[PDB]
Amino acid sequence: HGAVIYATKGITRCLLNETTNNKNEKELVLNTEGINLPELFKYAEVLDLRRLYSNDIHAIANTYGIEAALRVIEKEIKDVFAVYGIAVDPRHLSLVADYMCFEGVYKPLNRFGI
Amino acid sequence: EEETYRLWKIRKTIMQLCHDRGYLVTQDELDQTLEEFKAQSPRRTDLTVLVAHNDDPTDQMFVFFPEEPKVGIKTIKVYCQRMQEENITRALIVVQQGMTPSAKQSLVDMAPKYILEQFLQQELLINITEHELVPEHVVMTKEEVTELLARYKLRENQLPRIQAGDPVARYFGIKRGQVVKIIRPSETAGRYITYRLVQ
Amino acid sequence: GILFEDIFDVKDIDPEGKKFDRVSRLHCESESFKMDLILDVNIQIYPVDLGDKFRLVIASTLYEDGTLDDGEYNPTDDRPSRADQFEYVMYGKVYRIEGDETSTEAATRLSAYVSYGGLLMRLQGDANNLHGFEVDSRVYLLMKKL
Amino acid sequence: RITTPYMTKYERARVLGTRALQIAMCAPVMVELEGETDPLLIAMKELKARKIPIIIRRYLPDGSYEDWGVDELIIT
Amino acid sequence: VDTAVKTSRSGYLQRCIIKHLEGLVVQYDLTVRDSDGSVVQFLYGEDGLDIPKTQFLQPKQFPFLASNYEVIMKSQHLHEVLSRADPKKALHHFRAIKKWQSKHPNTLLRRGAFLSYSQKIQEAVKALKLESENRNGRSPGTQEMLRMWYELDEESRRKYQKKAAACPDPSLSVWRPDIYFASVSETFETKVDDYSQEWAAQTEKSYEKSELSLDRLRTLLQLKWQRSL
RNA sequence: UGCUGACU
DNA sequence: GCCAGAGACAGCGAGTCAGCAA
DNA sequence: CTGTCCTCTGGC
Ligand SMILES: Nc1ccn([C@@H]2O[C@H](COP(=O)(O)CP(=O)(O)OP(=O)(O)O)[C@@H](O)[C@H]2O)c(=O)n1
Repeated sequence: HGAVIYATKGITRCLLNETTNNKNEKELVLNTEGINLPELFKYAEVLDLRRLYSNDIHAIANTYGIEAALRVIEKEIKDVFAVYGIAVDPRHLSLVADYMCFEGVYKPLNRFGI
Repeated sequence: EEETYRLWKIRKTIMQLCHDRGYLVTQDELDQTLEEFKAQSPRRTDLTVLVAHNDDPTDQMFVFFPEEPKVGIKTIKVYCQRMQEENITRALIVVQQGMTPSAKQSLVDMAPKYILEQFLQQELLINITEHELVPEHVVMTKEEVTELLARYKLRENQLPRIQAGDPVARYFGIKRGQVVKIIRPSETAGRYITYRLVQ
Repeated sequence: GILFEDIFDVKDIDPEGKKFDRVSRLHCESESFKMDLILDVNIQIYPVDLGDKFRLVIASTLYEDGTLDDGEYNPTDDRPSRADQFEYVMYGKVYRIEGDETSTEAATRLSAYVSYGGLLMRLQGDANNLHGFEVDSRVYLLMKKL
Repeated sequence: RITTPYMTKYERARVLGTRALQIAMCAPVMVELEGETDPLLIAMKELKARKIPIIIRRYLPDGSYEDWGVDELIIT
Repeated sequence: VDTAVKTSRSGYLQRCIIKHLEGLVVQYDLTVRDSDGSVVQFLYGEDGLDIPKTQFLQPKQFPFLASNYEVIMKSQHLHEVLSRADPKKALHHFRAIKKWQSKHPNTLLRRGAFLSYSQKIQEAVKALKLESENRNGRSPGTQEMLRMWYELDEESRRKYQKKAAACPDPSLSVWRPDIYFASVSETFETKVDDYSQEWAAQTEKSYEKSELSLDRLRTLLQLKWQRSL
């Protein structure tokens, strides 16, 4: 059962959600349920590697840097609040993300962060 | 003939990396397509580039593409000799599987005499600097950091930190103690400017 | 002090379908001018029906002798020659004048929107005879069936 | 010399509070009060007339300070 | 049941958050610093502008500020502040930014002095570099460009530099949004330009008299920004 | 302090 | 020396009113 | 009832 023929490390399944836009409906997205950023760099001609997004924030912070993880943090908080119609002002998430990523790493806001 | 596609992508990415550091690179190298790359150049010793710096014409950089999928101390010495004899100071070693772990502290051991640096081959298949979320980084000069600290009445500690192994500090080749300006494209204010001390 | 006078005839009693309680929106159409009038009228006080004519006047003063109006309401006024040849008098203000849409065409027609507290009217037609109007201007809408 | 010329709301609050605590401790009122028993109303009357001899000492995050006059400060 | 459990978890989350971000206050130099002086942000919202005051600075709320202009100037800013404002330092900066962005429509095109001295590309590829190999890995034709540029160009008048220089840095960065009039965010001035262009083309066909001019509305919006800070 | 009820 | 085995270990919303027993 | 520590333990 735990014997797998072959798999990309970290990716469990892909899927092409055909439409994601009405303005420029022509968009196609290759969503995944695992996370391996470098194992997609080989398809820079099949897929758009700018516009690549992941909810991990530690993997983004390791392939693109910390100033790129700030915006993933902010967008994650915003999309978490959006499912309920709530809308916190961006000026608050900006400060939270700037404090969390202050000293170069994605640091938790908890007992070990103090 | 996928090895050639990989070689071409890596060479284009390294040309962009060398231009972003401020080295004399022509438009054709930055706009070189595959059909003409393969037309010019097959090997992994004639992909080695030597680039000059805008100022300090003596200050040039040398990019290596070792053959060994796992570079070792001896491989490092073999072309540290090349650098020492050709009279260059900087290098850039693109490795295909990694460096054996002793090598990483050897590259570090070579004092400012011959400062080297490694890049994996899978790290150069795309220019991270061209991602939507990655802002523009600009290494500040020694006279702009002083004016910054004077305007904000700061100390160099007490500033946000950027790791010395950051994927965008390794790309722009920023040593420790340097401040980098960062232009975030903000949906709120347009072009917010931040500063980070490299450490 | 008249800004407009004409003889209309009711064509539609309430086409949009929005139906209020004591108010009815008449869609009339002038005669000999082919001007258009949308008029909210209180029908509990002044019943109006289809195929009904009425002389309609818009004024800026009720005295018809030049003297301006003071903006104060006295039911005790001793000048009683104010227009009373009219059965239904209103009093509102113009809140929107908008030249018609047609470009590349003469299209020098204007639509004047007047509010009478909450009862709106729209006079649409040749601009030549809707010049007396201007936004924020107080006007009386006198009416008298025929 | 480089901070904002206006008087922040926190500064207005603290200046009114201090002037009121002074008036209440029998300090001379330079505003010609007109029958009001509240020291805070008197302090507002004084702030509106630009008669408050207090020096707001704005502290910068490194210890450096700037001394502004309550008269030379644009009260909104 | 879910209500009870949810509140039990939310209380702890909020306590942790509040216990870490509590010492961050805006300083007299508009920078958001912690208790020990560590700069978290160099401008609060990335532009300043606390939230409650930025509600009417959105577009689509200008036709309201324009309609109620006389009340807004008398009630708040007044003629006093409008004429005690001097906008030259910030206005010149935005003119420079606009000129730059006019000369560079695509702002991701790898500007450079030497890169700008690749327009002779045809001059070199025609006949000059037709005879060589990759001497040191660069090219046969790249070496001709390197030679022509390097020292065969003017000493101090080889100014391909100015055609390839950085965009002026944003105004809030250099010109202290609080004490500097007309120093606003790069996204607000775009909105103000768009609205001024769509408002000077409404007054023309308005059948009402407007006693406001595009350049008094601009000062109104700039003051209302500078005060929401 | 404890424990058993209860309120928003 | 490389990284699983764990096995401790610490955290778990705010306020309020009673009675009863020890 | 969960997630990091985090201090062994243990095997290699
Ligand atoms: N354990 C608790 C129970 C309540 N509360 C507080 O009391 C409010 C009203 O409770 P509630 O139960 O009446 C909810 P409400 O929306 O007012 O009810 P409705 O649908 O019948 O109108 C909650 O929203 C909390 O602020 C608390 O802090 N801890």
